Amino acid sequence: KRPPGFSPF
Repeated sequence: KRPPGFSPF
């Protein structure tokens, strides 16, 4: 769902 390169947590 979230975009590419999303940070952890």
